[PDB]
Parts: sequence; C-alpha cells; structure tokens
Amino acid sequence: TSIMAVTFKDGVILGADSRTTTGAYIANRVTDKLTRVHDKIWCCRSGSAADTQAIADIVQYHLELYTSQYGTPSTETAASVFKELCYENKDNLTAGIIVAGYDDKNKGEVYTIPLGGSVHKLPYAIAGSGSTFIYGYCDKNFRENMSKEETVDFIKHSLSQAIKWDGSSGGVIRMVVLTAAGVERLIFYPDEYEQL
Amino acid sequence: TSIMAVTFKDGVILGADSRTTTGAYIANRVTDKLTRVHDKIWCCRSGSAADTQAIADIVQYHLELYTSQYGTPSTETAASVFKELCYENKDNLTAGIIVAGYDDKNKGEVYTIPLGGSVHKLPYAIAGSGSTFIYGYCDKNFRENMSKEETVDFIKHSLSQAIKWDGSSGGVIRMVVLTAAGVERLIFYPDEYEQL
Amino acid sequence: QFNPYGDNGGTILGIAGEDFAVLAGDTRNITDYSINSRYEPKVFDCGDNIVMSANGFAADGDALVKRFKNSVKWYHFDHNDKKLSINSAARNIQHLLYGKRFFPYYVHTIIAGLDEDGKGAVYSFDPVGSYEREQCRAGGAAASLIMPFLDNQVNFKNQYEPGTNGKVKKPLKYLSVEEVIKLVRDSFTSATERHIQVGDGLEILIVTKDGVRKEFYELKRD
Amino acid sequence: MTDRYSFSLTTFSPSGKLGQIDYALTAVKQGVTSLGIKATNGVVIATEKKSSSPLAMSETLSKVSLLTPDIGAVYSGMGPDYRVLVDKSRKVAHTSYKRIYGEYPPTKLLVSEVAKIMQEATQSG
Amino acid sequence: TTIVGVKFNNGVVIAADTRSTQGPIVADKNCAKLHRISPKIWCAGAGTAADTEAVTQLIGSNIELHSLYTSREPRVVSALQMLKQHLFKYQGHIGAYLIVAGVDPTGSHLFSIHAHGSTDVGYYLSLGSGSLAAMAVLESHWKQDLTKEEAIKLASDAIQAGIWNDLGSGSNVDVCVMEIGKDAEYLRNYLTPNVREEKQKSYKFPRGTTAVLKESIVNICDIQEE
Amino acid sequence: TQQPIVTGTSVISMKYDNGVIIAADNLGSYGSLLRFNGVERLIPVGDNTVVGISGDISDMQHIERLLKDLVTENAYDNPLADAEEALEPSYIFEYLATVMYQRRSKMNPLWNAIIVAGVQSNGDQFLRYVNLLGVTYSSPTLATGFGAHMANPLLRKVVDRESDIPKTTVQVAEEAIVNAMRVLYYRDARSSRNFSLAIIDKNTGLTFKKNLQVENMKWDFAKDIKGYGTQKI
Amino acid sequence: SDPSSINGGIVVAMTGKDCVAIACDLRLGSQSLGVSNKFEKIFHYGHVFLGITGLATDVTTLNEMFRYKTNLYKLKEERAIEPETFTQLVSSSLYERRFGPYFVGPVVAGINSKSGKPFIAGFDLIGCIDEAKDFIVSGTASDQLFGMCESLYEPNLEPEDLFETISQALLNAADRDALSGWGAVVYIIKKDEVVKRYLKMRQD
Amino acid sequence: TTTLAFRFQGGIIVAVDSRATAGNWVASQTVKKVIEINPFLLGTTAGGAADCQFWETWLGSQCRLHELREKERISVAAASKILSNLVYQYKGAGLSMGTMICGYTRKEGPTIYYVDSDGTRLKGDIFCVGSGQTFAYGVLDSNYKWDLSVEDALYLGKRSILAAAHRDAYSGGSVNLYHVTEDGWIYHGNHDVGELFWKVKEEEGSFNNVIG
Amino acid sequence: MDIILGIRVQDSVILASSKAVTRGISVLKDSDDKTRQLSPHTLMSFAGEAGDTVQFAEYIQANIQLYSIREDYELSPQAVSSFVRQELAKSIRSRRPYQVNVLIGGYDKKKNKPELYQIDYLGTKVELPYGAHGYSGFYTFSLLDHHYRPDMTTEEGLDLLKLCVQELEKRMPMDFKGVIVKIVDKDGIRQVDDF
Amino acid sequence: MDIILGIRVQDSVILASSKAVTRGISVLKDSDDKTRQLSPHTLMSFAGEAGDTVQFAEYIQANIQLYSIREDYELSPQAVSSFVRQELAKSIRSRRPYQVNVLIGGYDKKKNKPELYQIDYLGTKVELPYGAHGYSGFYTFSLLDHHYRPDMTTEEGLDLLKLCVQELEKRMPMDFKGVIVKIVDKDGIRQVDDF
Ligand SMILES: [Mg+2]
Ligand SMILES: [Mg+2]
Ligand SMILES: [Mg+2]
Ligand SMILES: [Mg+2]
Ligand SMILES: [Mg+2]
Repeated sequence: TSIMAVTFKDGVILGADSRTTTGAYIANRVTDKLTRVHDKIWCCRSGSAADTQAIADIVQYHLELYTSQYGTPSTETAASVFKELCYENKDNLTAGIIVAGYDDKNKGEVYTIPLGGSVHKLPYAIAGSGSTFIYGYCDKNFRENMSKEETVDFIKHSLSQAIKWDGSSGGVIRMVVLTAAGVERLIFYPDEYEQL
Repeated sequence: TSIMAVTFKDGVILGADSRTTTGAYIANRVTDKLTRVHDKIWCCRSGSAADTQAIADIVQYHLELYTSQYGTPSTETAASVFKELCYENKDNLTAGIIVAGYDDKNKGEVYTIPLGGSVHKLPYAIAGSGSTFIYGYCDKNFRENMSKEETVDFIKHSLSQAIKWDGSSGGVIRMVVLTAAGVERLIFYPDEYEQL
Repeated sequence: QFNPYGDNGGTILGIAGEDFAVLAGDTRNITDYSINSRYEPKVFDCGDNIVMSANGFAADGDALVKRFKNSVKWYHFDHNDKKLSINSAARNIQHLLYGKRFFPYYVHTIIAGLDEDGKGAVYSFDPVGSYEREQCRAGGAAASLIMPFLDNQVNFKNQYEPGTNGKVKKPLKYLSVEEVIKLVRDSFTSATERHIQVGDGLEILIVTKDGVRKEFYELKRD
Repeated sequence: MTDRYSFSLTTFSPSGKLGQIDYALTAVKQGVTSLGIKATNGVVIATEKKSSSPLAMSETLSKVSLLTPDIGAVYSGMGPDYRVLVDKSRKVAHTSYKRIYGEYPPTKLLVSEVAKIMQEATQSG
Repeated sequence: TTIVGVKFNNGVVIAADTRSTQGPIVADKNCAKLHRISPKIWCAGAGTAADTEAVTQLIGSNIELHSLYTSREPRVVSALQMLKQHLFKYQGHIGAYLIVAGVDPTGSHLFSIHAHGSTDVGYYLSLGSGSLAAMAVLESHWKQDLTKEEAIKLASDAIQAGIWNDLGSGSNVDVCVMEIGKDAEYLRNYLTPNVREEKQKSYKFPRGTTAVLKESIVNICDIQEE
Repeated sequence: TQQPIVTGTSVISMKYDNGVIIAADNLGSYGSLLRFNGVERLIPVGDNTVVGISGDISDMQHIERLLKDLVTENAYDNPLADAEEALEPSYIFEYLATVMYQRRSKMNPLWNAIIVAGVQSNGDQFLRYVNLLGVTYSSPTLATGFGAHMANPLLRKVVDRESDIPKTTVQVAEEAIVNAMRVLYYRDARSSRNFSLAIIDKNTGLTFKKNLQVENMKWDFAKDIKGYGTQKI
Repeated sequence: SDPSSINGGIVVAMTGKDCVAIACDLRLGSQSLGVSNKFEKIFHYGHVFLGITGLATDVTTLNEMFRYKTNLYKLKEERAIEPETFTQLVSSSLYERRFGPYFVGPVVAGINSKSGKPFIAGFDLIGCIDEAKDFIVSGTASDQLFGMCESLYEPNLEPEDLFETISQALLNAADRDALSGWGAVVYIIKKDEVVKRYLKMRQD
Repeated sequence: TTTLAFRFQGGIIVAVDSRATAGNWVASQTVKKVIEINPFLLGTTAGGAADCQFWETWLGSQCRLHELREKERISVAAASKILSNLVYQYKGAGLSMGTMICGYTRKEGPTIYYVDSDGTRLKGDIFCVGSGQTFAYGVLDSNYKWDLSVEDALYLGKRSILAAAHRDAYSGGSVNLYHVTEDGWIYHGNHDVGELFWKVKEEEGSFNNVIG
Repeated sequence: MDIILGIRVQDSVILASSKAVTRGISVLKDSDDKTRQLSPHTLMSFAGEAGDTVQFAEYIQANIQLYSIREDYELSPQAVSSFVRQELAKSIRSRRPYQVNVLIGGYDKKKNKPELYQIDYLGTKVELPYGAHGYSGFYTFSLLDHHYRPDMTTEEGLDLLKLCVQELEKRMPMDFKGVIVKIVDKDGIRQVDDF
Repeated sequence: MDIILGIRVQDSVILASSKAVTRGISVLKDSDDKTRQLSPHTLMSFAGEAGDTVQFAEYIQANIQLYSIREDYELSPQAVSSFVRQELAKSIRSRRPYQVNVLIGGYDKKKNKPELYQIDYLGTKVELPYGAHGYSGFYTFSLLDHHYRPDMTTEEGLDLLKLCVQELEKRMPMDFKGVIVKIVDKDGIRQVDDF
C-alpha cells in the first residue's frame, strides 16, 4: 500500500494506490483506500483491511451521531476518535491511518496515526509499505501553500515512484480533493503515471 | 549504512556515509566505507564489517597478483572476484558490495553485488539500510553523462536524505572520484549537507 | 515479552543484640552495570519502634514497605492506638506477602526491633511469606559473602578454646552495640571489595528502648 | 610428482661408517673458522666474515645469529644450511617451549631441539 | 572493563582499569589488562579474558619470529592483520575485543579490533563495559594536536569515568605511553584512587582455635641417598 | 503486554544550587526510521514542574493528557489552586509513580521512562525517576536510556554528590547539559540535533527553551581517517 | 546438569610471611548424595602444590596429566619445576581445550626454591591466570570463601597464624554450602618443610 | 529436607532436620519444620516453606473454630481433611506441600495423616518426607517396633534424621524432636547435628567409614 | 540395568547385582548376571544403558585377559580400576559415550587385602568400604553407615547385605527380581547360589 | 494408582485392586484400599491421578448415599454406573478434569444378577464379564479370554484371578505389593482377607 495526504492553499488532497495483496497474489487491483467518515473528513487506510474498515465504520458512526447533536465536527475531533480506537485496542489492531479534512475556519488539515495509536499533525503525511521509498523524494519536493495543480502533480509523482519500487503497491492512483468548493474524485491510470 | 556509486561523463564517483552502529550505539562515527582494491577500482561496503573487510582484503590480494602477471585488471574482472567469494560463501556471509572502477577503454563502470552473490551492471547503484528511503529521489534525479559537479551534487543530496531518515546512517559524507586525471577524495560535513 | 520483574541489587543486614537491634543496608541502587543512585534509602523506620527493608526488586520493595506502614496506621485506628509488637508485625507481613503468592513481591524482607520482653529481635522473610525469628541475617546480593563471616564472628562457629583442641567450644558471649556496628561495617567493607553491586554508602538503623537512631558511613564508589 | 624418495639416503657401510655424515663433516672442515669461549661472567662466540666479493655488503650477511634473547649461534660450513636451521631453531624455541611454559628455553634444551632436527636429516627419507 | 587509546603529537597512549570479574564477583582487584605484543606495540583487551591473553601471546610470538626473519622492527599493521584474520577464521567464538596501539618505522598507530574480525582506525577509541562512560569523556575533551601530558590526562580521565560509573570496571588505572623515537614506558598502577580503608577490627585468631585430627610431614624432597 | 512502536530516546537532568535543569531531543523514531522530527517530550505542569518522558510516544501522549486532566481536577472547588494548594512536583510524581506501578502489576505497562523535575513550595529541588516497571529513584543527576550510560558520567563530574549542588551555578549546569546532548548526538543512533531544554529555578521560575540545536561539533579530523587498517590513499 | 557443581567441593590458597598455605574440603558427591569423605583435591609435583575443584573425573584426569608433564619436565630440565613455570603450564594445558574444556577451577601454590618468594595463582576452566598477592579461592562455595578471605585475611602472617586464618576461612565457607564439607585438609608450606593437617568439622 | 513421624505404643514421635537451601547456598541451619498447629496437633514442613507455614497455621485457626462451635476436640481425621480439601482447591496453581498431620485423641488414638499438594491424604504408621527421606526410612524400617519405649522411640527418630543429615546434602543443621501424647505434644529439644554426629559415632560405634 | 551393590569386609569383597532385565513394558528376564570376571581375583559388576553395559564390560575383560597372557601376571585391582576409569574418562568426551556405571571388587594377592572401587560413567573413581550406583545408595547407605565394621566376616557382610536388599524390596517401586551375590577373596571368585 | 481388575461370575462380582501407593521414588504405603462402597450391593474401585481418585470416589459415594436416604431405596448398578459416567463425561471438558478410571461391581437385587461396569476418565462406559484399566488388561486379558466361563463359581473366579495376579507379578516391572480382593453378591460386600 502507498497512501498520502497533502495540505495546500485551498485545502487538502488525499492520495492512494489501489493494490490489495494476499501474499504475492493481488486479491484486488482496483481497491478504494480513500474512505469517507464525514462530508469533508476522509481517511487513507493501510494495514489490516478488516481492522481499518471496522475502525472507519465505527468512526463514521461516531461522527454521524456527533453531527446530529453538536453540528459539524472538526478534523481534529475525527482524528481523536480514530486515535481513541487505535490506542485503546493497540494489542488487537494492525492499522496505519492518515486522517485528512477541510474546515472553513481551520482549512486543510492532516493527521497521521501509526501502529502505536499516537497522533501527529503534519503539513503532509505518507504511509503504507510503499512510503519508505519516497521519504527522500517527498521531503525534497514538498512546499507549503501549493496550488491544486501542483499538489496533484506532487502526489501523482510521489505515488508513481512508490508504486514503481513497492510490489505491494500498484494499479490506479486514486485521489480525493477537499476544498470549500466541495469534494472532487480523481483517478490516474498506469499509462499516465508510469511514463512520468 | 548509506552507500552509492554513480557513473558520469568523465568516469565514476563512489559515495558513502560514515556511521557504524552496534545496535543503537554508534561504534564509529567517522568510518571509511569507501575501500580500495586497486589503483582505480574501489568498492562501497555494507553489511557485516568483518565480512566486507575480509572480502575486500582477499580481492585486493587477488587483483595485486593478477596485476603482477597479466597487467591492470578490468572493473568487470574485479566484480567477478567479489562475486565468486560472495556467491560460493553465501551461507556464511552478510555482505552487500558495490564495485566501481575506471578504465580508459571502458570508462566509468558500476557493479552491484547484493546478499545472494548475484552481479548487476548498472549506470548507478544504491545500497545499505539508508538506500530504501532514496529509491524515489535517485530514480527521478539521475541522468546519464552528468558532469563532475552535477554528480557530486546528486550523491550529496541523495545521501543527505538517506542520512536524514536512516538512524543507522550518519556522520560525514565521504566520496571518491575516479577519472583519467586520477583519484580524488572528497568529504562533506553535517553543517554543509543537512541544510540542503 | 514484558518482564514485570527487575533486579535493583543492594545488600541488607539485620543483627539482634541482647537489648538492641540493628538493620543495615547499602545505599547503592543499580540496573545491570549502571548506577541509578549512590544514595537511595533502603531501610525504613515504620513506626512503633520497628525498622524494615525489602531488598531485591525496588518497586515491589517500595510497595511492600508502603503497605506495611499503612498497616501500622490502620492497626492504631482499629485497636485503640495499641503498639504493634514485632511478632505481630511479622505475622502481618507474612499475610501481605502470601497475599501475592501467585504473583510474588520479588524481595527478601527483613524487619528488626524489640520483642515484648525488651530483647533484641530480627525477623526474616522469603518472597512468598515464610518467616522466622533469627539472631543474624544478611539479605540480597552479597548475602553469601556476609553470612559465613557472621557465623564465625557472631556465633563463634568452628572456633574452639586454645589448649583443649576441639573439645571445648568458644563461649557465646553477648556483643555490645559498638561491637555489632564494627562487624556490620567490616561486613559491608568486605562485600564492597568483592561484589560490584555493593558500594557508595552504608546506612544503619539502630533500635533501642529509647527509639530509632541512624548512622551513615561512606563506602567505595567504584 | 610426489616425493618418491621415502628411503634413507644415509646408510651404514660395511665398516660401520655413515658416509653422508662423514662427508658433511668434511664440508664443515672446509668452512671458515669459528670459535667459542666461556668465561665466569659470560660467553663469547666469534668468526671471520669471509666476503665473497668486495662489492657485496658483508653487514647484510649475519654469520652470528640471535636465537633467543639469552642464546646466540655461530657456525662453520654451508651458510644456507645454517640460515634455515636458525629459522627452525627460533620457531622451535616458541612452539615447543615458550608457548607452553611462558618463558624461553634453557640453552641445553634448545640445543637438544636443534640436534634433533639435524639427527632427523640423517635418518629421514 | 574500561580500555581506551588516545593519539597525540609524537605517539600514542593506551590505558585500562584493573578489575576482572566473575559475573557480579570481583576475582582480581588489580588485574593487568595492558599486554605486550612487541616492545613498542601494546594492546588492551576486553571480553573473554583468556581469549584476549591467548590471542595477543600467539600473534606476539609470530610477530617476534617475523621480526627476526625480516631483520626489521615489527609494525602495528602486521599485528592488526594477523589478529583480524585469526579472529575472523573463528567467527567470533574467540571473544577477544582489543585496542591495539604502537610505534614503528612507519609512525604511530591506533586501531581497535572486534571478535568477529572487523577493525577500525581512530585518534581516540574505547572498548569494554565502561566504553560509553569513557567515550563520553573523550568526546567532551579530545582535540587535535594533543601533547604527551594532555593525552595521558585524557586517557586516565576516560578510564576513571568507567571506574566510577561502570560496575564492570574499577580499582586502578594502568597506562602505557608509546612515543616515536623512544622506549615505550609501561606505567603500572599510574593512579590508585581505590585503596581499602583500615578495618574496624583485627580478625587474627588465637593459636589453637581450629580443631585438628591429624598432623604429618609431607615429603616434597626427592628419594634420598644411603 | 505490548511492544513500543514510536519511541523517544534519552531524557537527561541535573540539580544545581537554585533549581533543576532537564532536557530531551525532539525526535520520535519508528525503529531505525527517524520518522517525526517535531516531537516535544518535555511537558510542563504549572509553573513549577517539568515532566520529561522517553519511550513509547503514544503512551507519552496518554500521560500528557493525564497531567492536563490533573491540573483541571486540582482547580475544582479550590480557591487556592494558584497558591497554597497548587500542584507540587512531589504530588505529580507520586501520582505517575502510582499509575506506572499499577499498570505494570496488571501486565499492561506504560512503556516509558519518566523524569519529574521541579521546585517545591519551600524552594527545595525535586528530581526523581520512574519507569515502566514502577521502579523509582532520586539522584543529583538523572538520565534515561543512553543518557544513563553517557550523560550521567559527564554530569556526575560537575555534581558528584549532594554537597556539590550549592557549588553549582545555573550557567555551569546548563553548559554540562548542553555538552551531554552533543555527546549523545555523536553516539546515539536514535537521536536528533534538535532539542528542548527546561530550567526550573526557585527565583526566576520556569524557563522553557525550544528549538535548540547541537553546535560546536568536531568533525574535521574525519578527513585524515582512511581505510580500516593498511590503506593509505 | 552444570558440570562444575555436580560433585561439589572447594579449594583456598593464601600467602604469608615466607610461607604459603593451601586447603580443601574432602567431599565428593552426586548432587544431593554424599559419595566419599576422603576425596582430596590438593596434589603436589615436587614442591609445587596444585588444588583442583570442579568435575571430579577432570580433577583426577588433570592431576594424572600434570604428574605426567612435570615428570618429563624434570627428566629433561634436570630440576624440579617452579610455581611460576607450572602456572604457565596449567594455563597452556587448559587453553588447548578451548572449545571442549575441563570443567575445573585449579589453584597453584608454592615457594620458588631459588628466590624464596611465596607464590599463589588461580585459573578459570579455560586457562585465564589470576595471580593475586593475598589469596585465591575456587569451588562451589567460592562466594563464601571470597567473603571469609576478604575479612579474615591480613598480610605477612606467620605460618602458625596463617593456618588458623585459612582453616577458619575454609570451614565456615563450607558450612554455608550444601555440596562442600565432609572433612578438610590444610597444607602449611615453607621453603624446606611442609605440614599437612586434617581438620575436625561437622559431617552434614 | 528430612522429616519423619511414626506411631507407637507411647503415641507419636515427630523428628525433622533444620536446613534450608536455595540451590547450593545454605540459607539457614535454624529452620523450624514442625508447625505447632495447636497444643495437641503437629504438622511437618516439606516442599514449599511458606505454603506449609501459612496453611498449617490457618489449619490451627480452623481447628479452634471447630472446637468453639462443637465444644469438642477436633479429630486428626477431620483436621487433616480440612487441609487436604483446601490444597485440593488450589490443585494446578503450584502449591508445594508434603506434610504429616499428627495427633492423639480418645476416639482415634495416635494418628498420622500424610497430606500432599496433589490432594493425596493417607493414614499410616510410618512416614518420611523430603530429599533425605530414603535414608531415614532405612533406619526406621530395620529398627521399628510397636512396643518401643518413649526413650528408645525418641532416639530412633533422632538417629534417623542423623542418617539423612549425614548423606543428604540438602539436610542437616540440627534435629528437632517432639513426642505426641493424648494430653498434648511434648518438645524434646534442639540437637545440633555436628555435635550429635560425633556423640553418636563414639557411643554407638557407627560411621566407621568417617574419621573422628 | 537397576541395582548393583558392593561391600568390602575383612578378607573379601561382596558384590550384589539385580537379576531383572526390563524393556519398557515387560520384564524379559529374571536371572541376568550383571558381572564379568576380569581376572581370577578381580570381578566387575555393571549397570547403565542397554547394550553399552555388556559391550563395555566384555571390552574391559578382553583387555585385562590380553594383559594377563602377555605378561603372565595378574594386574592389581588398583591397576585394573585405573585402566577402567581412563576408558570411561576417554568415553565421556566421545561422539557417543558409554553410559555405564561399574563396581570393581578385587583381592590384591600382593598386599593380601580386599579392595572395592566405584566408578561412574564420567570416570569418577572412588575406593570405598561399601558402594552403590543409581538410587541403590539412597536406600542402603543409612543401613551400611550404621552397621558396617572394617573387621566384619564374610558371613556378617552377607547378613548386612540381606538387610539392604530387604529395605530395597520394601521401599523401591521397581521389582528387580532379587540379586545374584558373588564373593571375591584370596581363593578367587565364587557365587552364593542361595540368597 | 496402578492395577485394578474386575470379574463377573455366576452369582457375584469380584474386584481386585493393588495395595501400593508410590509417590515418586518411595513406596509410601503397601496396604491401601482403592475402593468405596457406594451402596450395600454396589462397590466401586478406582485408579488414576493422585488426590483426584479419592476426591471423586468419595463425591460419588456421598451422592449415592444421599439418593438412598431421600428415596429409601437402593439404585440399580446400571443406574449408578450411568450417574458416574455422566460425572466423568461432564468432567472431561472442565477447566481441570478428574483423571480417574473406575470399575463398578454391583449385584442387582431386582434382576438377581451380578454386573460389572468399566468406565474410564473420559466417560467411556462398557458392561463386561471381566475388565481392567491401564496396562493391567495387557497382561491379564489373554488368560481371562481363555479360562473365563459365565457359569463360574466364586471360588473358580478367585482361582482365575490368582493366575492373573501371578502373571502380573512375573511380567510387570512395578511392584504393586499384591491386591485386596472384594466380593459383591446378593448378601452384600465382603473382603477376602487372605490372598
Ligand atoms: Mg541519522
Ligand atoms: Mg561472519
Ligand atoms: Mg555442608
Ligand atoms: Mg548433609
Ligand atoms: Mg561413582
């Protein structure tokens, strides 16, 4: 798996590959690892698919009940609910989740939650088996307050390299754009990103 | 450990960090991992220090005896002797060696020899624990027939990132330049490469 | 795997006199080959003229001492400020220790004081609560270095009266508090020389009818 | 190949003489004079440095050799045979004594070891 | 064990503590850890004590024979090469961890050797259980172009850090100074900061205290004449 | 029973004449990966206490929340919450020490080594240690992990016993701490150049210094070092 | 299971003024079972004395080995071996079995016949020499012996005083060890006379 | 450890050694392996020292509550069964106990029950428990008779512990003797094995192998 | 095998050895003689692992018989016991050690003295007035310690031996099917056919 | 414990049970009665793990005695055996199972027939003419298969039982110290005091 979330001027963009493997067999080559817990709060999932789906579903339930009572939750609140589940059940979970969301007050925010259940607010985050190969590239190429087109290129180029080297990653590059304008899904196929 | 060798227009340059660890303790922070087996055939060492020193010393002996009888050996010949030792003794060795050399006929050549004892001739090679973090960066930034100054910058920037993310790597960035002009040693300190 | 136990080193020594009692212990606290503290008190005044030390794993040691001090406090509440006698304290500590029979306090406990007749008393416990009144007891790391010396110099074991040649034993004459303290100091000086975990400082608590008194002595810091 | 000379080249003649030993002694007789004198507080050994050529540096050719810090040797006869005996004598002082007892061998025992090596070349194949 | 090596202006110095241990028990309180490979090539050993002693005597023996054979004074690189190839052959089973230092016609040298056969070059080095305490001192006070007096001070201070802070090290400080164009000076018990205080009591027994069953004269002499 | 995932390395500290100093680098490692470079591992409680934490970071964040919650709880029905009945270092430590030992006794520890540094109401210096086993101890100098092996020896040269504390100034103490942090950066493979330092003085109060860097490093001698034995070039 | 503590037993050696002393218990056992109360652990080759603790078969084997070697030494050297030389021989002999060692704790004691200097030495199972001035200890109650010796010992004791010190060191150490005791022997060694004394002790 | 107890004409003899070891290290030579449950009942300690001390002291409390409720001395059968039923609840948890519950009542006469941490409960005439039990059994079996006098029976129990104390490395220190009668137990002193061995050797002529 | 005892009296050595041979579940034989005559005045009993016991005993027997022929002379019991010890001491560091414990009972014709030697599989030799191997000593030594005298007659030794066997038959869980008893004295070796 | 046998003849059931109790290295008792009377005409012998055996047997005894008082009626051997089986079948899936094997010998007063039931620790019940537990059957069943007849007298049954015990005493390695024999018939339960 290769997943990342990047903040930029207008908000935040989540990016992910689509490969799910059982050993060396690709069980699903068109997986959707970008999942929605609220209207403008999404997450990237890595680790146990069963665990991360179970967690995400519980979070979506919590934020839905939150919204009914207290109105729209912050991205920080969503990250806290993820953390609470991951931290308290650390012995029985294998989940690496990146939380990304757009407020109007706070704008684009990114939180990463690694295995332990800790929380780290970052300008951008990378995770999954394929992320190891692009720590150098992402650190050198990331800038704050990029444009939408620049951020899409940054994520596309980053995940392209992660896919190139990581056998556990592959397929299409999915992306979800979170801004004041709304929610935009993007997809990029092998013939496009491999030649980069 | 973070090591690499890069061919360019005038020849080849070997690069390496200087950190040697025993667990989390840095046993030597000024290690020289760039070692000479012949006048213009050097190697980068990763893995067991005892194994790679023992191997290198045997190779140096073989190439010295080769030179006495048959004149200057090719870089390919040096790589073959490394391979023979690593392949035949694969059960008792933990060695990852990059071989780099300069002929006048063949110019700059780079051969990598991973754990198994296989040989791979490449335009450039990266290896060691820190190499994982710069596969993306190096693939995006490498060009063939670079100048000396460009290749030095490429290696410096690459190993800078490897050092930044890999705890097993660090210290100074050592480099050795192999050209028709001769053999030039370079060193770059933390205050220089960290700010890149 | 998580290992809930550890070894904090240290050595303790309890000696019962005729009308007094001493409980001594070094002040060094360690893990593996490192020194945590050169002065970390190990022998404690628990009230009611009782002194205590729980040597071994310091976290369990501190927990037990804390719980016993608490037991003394509640004994006063429940029984009209009655003085907890050393024999009653000993039986109480057995139950505290045996209470964790299947997850023991990893310590070797010693208490000292005076019995109800005013005579010197020392009690020795194993980790799970088996106990016994004793005249002389070293505990901890250098216990094997100290006890044979005490058998010889306190109880006069293997010592016979010159001229008789093995026929008449050396008589068991009573030792003064000054004489005991000399043997305690020499025991710890010798233990410091030959045991790496012993050193830094020696703290002795002396119990008499007048109360509890403290004495401190330097030990080699290597 | 293989050393197929597994038999003795020194043998008793009808008269009871060991020819090759006698002939070796004859070679020693032709050799340059060397001597030794023992004093109460020391011993001296001496010989002539017969230079084969004036262009040769006779300092490089050492006829008198240190065997141990307290033992020295000089010879008469064939120089090359001496040189290899010194090498063997130095090594045997370590392997069969110093590495066992942690000290250098006494003169008589080192002599005994050198003698043994020379005896074996008189009987071996 | 705490052992260090420090380069200086015209040579090199090595130092060591004097405590040898059997688990938590101190076997010898004044152990000699500075070993001689050759007159001007000395080394200090940590790890398995028999292996360090045995491997230095063996290489020291072969170095002597080599020196006689070549009519040259022994070199540190030769000791280094012979040690590492021997240790590598035995794949770490010979538990010898050494700091090798010395002077020869090539100059002054300082190397460390690990049990598996790996070697390192440096201006300052430390080995043993107190190596971290010693290396802390070395990293705090080392500089280029040290004098002989400064290097002895630094080396002994590094050993002291091990003596006081490492339980595996203690007692005294041994030092050996190897300067170029000079005899190496072995300074046994250079510092003595751990003398035992006078005991409170004498434990000399009255004669006849021990009970005896039988007495006899043992015949240590040879078989006699007549 | 767990295993630590994201970890923090050495915390070092010492007493001086008027108070205590404590320091810790800003790194959150992920095994050999130097993952997070902006992690604050010194957490102040009030204006008189700083809790330095090493080990598992997720457990550190949990402990951080307990201390934040402790301050809130202390203020409840407490008119003297910012005066006589404010939280002392000794109260904060004993609370943590209780939790740590309870958690180890349930075979589910907080995988940390903690140093509580502060100054009491009466001006007394407070410096005490506690870890995942619930083991506690106090000393003029305290350090966790690698700090115990490399920092303590250096800090003990300044304050070797109790009587050296009044003789040690804040400038000398800070100098020793900063040097120790440099030594750890040279020699600890799980350390970073960036660190935080906190001083708690009985007169000048709590001084919290962020974004400090290891400087005045010696590396030049590395150029002369060649090969691993025989190599000259 | 542990070869060095199957049979049990102890040896201690001390230096005095112009004299040395070496002593041992007499027990041989099979773990808990007492088998022999006459198993002496001290031997001598000329004027050099050797105590050996540990696995009893190896104690016997090494004694036979050093008798063998010191006998050949004497024939070739035309003189009895000295303590300093014998110590190196013991060390060499143990280390040649580096990866298959004798499970023993040898102790050398004796006076150099030429210099008159008292000498003691100890070894680990693998040959490492411990050359202490004061005392050497070995066996299953070595901790106890270290404690006794460290407190009881003082330098330059006369032969008849040294006897009392080493005897009390041995006896009281053995009484705190289950696998030691069942009798004891003490050798008092001077330059040209040696006295051997059997001690009376508890037999449990 | 060596502990024994046997029934005879005059009641019960109980005899134990006094040594306590942690591996080869002799922790104590003055350990009490007879628990005085009450003035009429005795128990021996082998295996776990704490387990035997704690639960036999507890047994005394149960026996006291019995005779308060029932206004009658508890039987040895009932007393032993309280202990065996208790340890049987803990079976598997790792209790280590090997004991003889000894008593003399009207209805039963002199009675000995061997009780075990495996839940075993055996009535018998002669029992030996501990690392040196086999040595004590030999002396007992060859010399035991029902019509022994109280003097001779006491000596037999003493001599049997001495036999074990000599041979068994984990037994020794001193011998504690008890004589159990219907009116209660009677303590017959602490006897140092060191002094006892030489005394017995001379007077009896035994242990000729040992030099004295 | 199981139980082997030995007792040295005034003028002879008596060896008692069990007759049972068990192979796991069943007792295959109840009349097995666990001993070999090494020389006219030297007898060796043995117990240990199956096969190794007899293989070792017969190997020793052959070697002593070879020595007897070569020199036309009977080795002393001490000399034989030292030879046996060395073989076992050699064996313990071998690829596959002999798992054999032995008692060597002999009468020294030179010294006119009976001698009993106990040697275990490690090569641990001891000269004793009485001895055993395995668990046999645990039951019998307390009786031997009590009753034994160095001036005992052969008949008294046999009575003390009967008492030892009776204690074994009472307290041992295993049925060793009684013992074969042999006496070694100045006249040689003979078997007590009724015991 | 070790060996327990059972044989159902014409008009009675005979149970033979060993007397030995061995706790490790020593035989602590040689007169142990490994049986309990459940009701006047029903006897249960038992063998298995220490403690569990007697605890189980006495628990069953108490329950059958309780039933006898409540109903003033003796349960049939079949009914008792089914109750016992269920307890063992319940036990095998427990936290800590009873490790106990039993034989239930009873005389049914209604049917005027002897009955022998064999139940192992798993709750495996079988009604048999003759039975055993552990290794006892391996030695004895071939003799019982050969000689047994359903119309045997009690005296003939005892003779066949003696032959079985003799074969056990010959070929078993363990000394089980003989057997206590009890007979269950129309008149109740009695012990054969000489065997
Ligand atoms: Mg780094
Ligand atoms: Mg290797
Ligand atoms: Mg003893
Ligand atoms: Mg004993
Ligand atoms: Mg034996």
